[PDB]
Amino acid sequence: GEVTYRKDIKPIFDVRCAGCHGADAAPEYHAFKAEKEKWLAKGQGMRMDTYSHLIFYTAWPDTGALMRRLDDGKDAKPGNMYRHLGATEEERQRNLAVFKAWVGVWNLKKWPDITKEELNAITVTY
Ligand code: HEM
Ligand SMILES: C[As](C)(=O)[O-]
Ligand SMILES: [Zn+2]
Ligand SMILES: [Zn+2]
Ligand SMILES: [Zn+2]
Repeated sequence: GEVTYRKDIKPIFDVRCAGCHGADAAPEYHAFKAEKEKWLAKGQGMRMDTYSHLIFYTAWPDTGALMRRLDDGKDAKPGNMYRHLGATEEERQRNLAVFKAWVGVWNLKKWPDITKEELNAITVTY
């Protein structure tokens, strides 16, 4: 039943996200932030193509980022990565629904403003 990285997220990510967040992307977040021009010039972001690399953007250290960037916006600006979830709105919604199940709670808050109880709700099953 339960939605997991191996069964449900990685198949989507490998198609829709790894083009700019895999082998050609910055090896880590701060690697990107320190030399953005290098990566941006190739249309690349930072590595998210492994489970440990992706959960970085959920509870800690970059808490809420995956939730913020994939948000469909229901002030209604979607996050700037939502478009990558599919070629039609129906596809985007279906795939967004898989990420919300995986993450647990769709918490958009940033690290300094989040509570331990809220952190507990981020499950992110492998
Ligand atoms: C559904 C697939 C994708 C997911 C889940 C995803 C996720 C993310 C997240 C969470 C961030 C923000 C990292 C941070 O906190 O700073 C990000 C940034 C970025 N993404 Fe993606 N992304 C996806 C697809 C793509 C694609 C296909 C491209 C290129 C065509 C791309 C290019 C970038 C770039 C250049 C950044 C860094 C600049 C920025 O913050 O906008 N992403 N992505
Ligand atoms: C959130 As920090 C310590 O990388 O500025
Ligand atoms: Zn940092
Ligand atoms: Zn971030
Ligand atoms: Zn795309």
